[PDB]
Amino acid sequence: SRSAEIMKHGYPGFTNVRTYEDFVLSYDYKTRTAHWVCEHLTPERLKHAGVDRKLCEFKPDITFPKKFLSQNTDYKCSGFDRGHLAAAGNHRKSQLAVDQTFYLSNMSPQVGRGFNRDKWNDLEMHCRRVAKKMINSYIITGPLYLPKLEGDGKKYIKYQVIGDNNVAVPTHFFKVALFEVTPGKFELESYILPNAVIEDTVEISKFHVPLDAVERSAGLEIFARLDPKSIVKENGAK
Amino acid sequence: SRSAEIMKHGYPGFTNVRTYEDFVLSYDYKTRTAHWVCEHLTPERLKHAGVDRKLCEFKPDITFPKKFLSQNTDYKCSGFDRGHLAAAGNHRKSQLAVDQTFYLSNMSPQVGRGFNRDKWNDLEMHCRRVAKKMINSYIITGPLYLPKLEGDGKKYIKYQVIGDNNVAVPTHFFKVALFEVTPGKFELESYILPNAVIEDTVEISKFHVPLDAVERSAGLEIFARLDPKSIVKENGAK
Ligand SMILES: [Mg+2]
Ligand SMILES: [Mg+2]
Repeated sequence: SRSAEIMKHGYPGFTNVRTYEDFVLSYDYKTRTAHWVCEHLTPERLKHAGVDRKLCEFKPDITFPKKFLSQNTDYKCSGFDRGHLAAAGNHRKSQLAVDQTFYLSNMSPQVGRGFNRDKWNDLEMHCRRVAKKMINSYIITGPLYLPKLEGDGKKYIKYQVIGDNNVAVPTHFFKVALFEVTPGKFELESYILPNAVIEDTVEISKFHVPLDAVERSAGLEIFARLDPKSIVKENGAK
Repeated sequence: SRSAEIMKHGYPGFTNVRTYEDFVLSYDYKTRTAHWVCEHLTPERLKHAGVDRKLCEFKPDITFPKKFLSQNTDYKCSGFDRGHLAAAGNHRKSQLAVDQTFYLSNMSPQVGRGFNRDKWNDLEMHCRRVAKKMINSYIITGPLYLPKLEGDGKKYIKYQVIGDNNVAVPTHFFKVALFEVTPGKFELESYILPNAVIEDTVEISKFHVPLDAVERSAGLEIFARLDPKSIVKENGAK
């Protein structure tokens, strides 16, 4: 199966899991967005087939209960884009595959100018470009709701919710990418970027974090089924 | 089976489910506390055997990964009690049953004077008192993180996290209680109380909500597998 081929190195969690044609998603009934999504790219899979992104329509995934759905109206005039976790550009092999990347379960409220349309997209483009020199590539993407130290010396998680459905606006997003460079051996790259305007001059390497930090902040077990010795490079090191 | 006996009317969720001796719990790797607990009561099960709560100890359940565990040190000098979601006093039929209610998975950071020790406990006693005039009784309890409309006209969820493990301090707690009064006929009671000091003169009935508000706030499906026609009483009405 295509799902087992994607989820080969572990499910980060097993909450409300949905297997689409070309990616896997875990949906959070509370935040009205994803816990995480997982993708598998090969250089062959990054080659386009009469497939058209202009045909795609933002809509909910109605396999989830009605009361836990985000709707296009939650995102209208909110100040945020509907930002795709599993990117459209990664799924080019059928119309339905890419159509599904426009399901609102794969959307999180994202700052547009300076993030989604810019620095975040850069990180997506980086992964595809790197996926081209590798045998297999696996990417986990998802929202974070990170605590901050405030004035009174205590820590608070604060995040906006938008719309009547109260879809959560993540403070940050993570992205873990696992690239198979030679059979059995992998490069690992972990990122946490703020859901905020980032100046086009900042390089993505600056948002490098350990994989341990993503796991703790996200409440997720990432690439749990991969032997750590098979990793020959974490964030550009070793 | 006992878990099947407890979960007769439905799982609110399936996230990190741990079935203990006498209750069922869903743990949240992110908040370091529970999504929900489920309890079942009969008049028989509210009778004591030689079992003593003084024997119990606050510890984590190490069946959960270490990075997702809350520790006693997180609650120490935090301003909060270890508030049991599944109450010790609902579990009087064995020593192991009660011992388990002192797992940190069953604990949430709660205000002590005016809540845990005071208004929440009354609600706990209320459920027990009713459980005695009823054939069967089912209780779902869990924490909530509720958004607030602020001055800028935007909504935010904001909550404190305590300890080095960053355990969430919930904004509110819910409790839904399903009492079987005659065979296949039910009285439904739903509550939401704020994790705050509540004056002892407020009656618990003042915290009634529709079941829908609990489902929407918590992102859970409570008693979903129950015929609404089986319910003959909602929050004191009909
Ligand atoms: Mg995007
Ligand atoms: Mg208590």
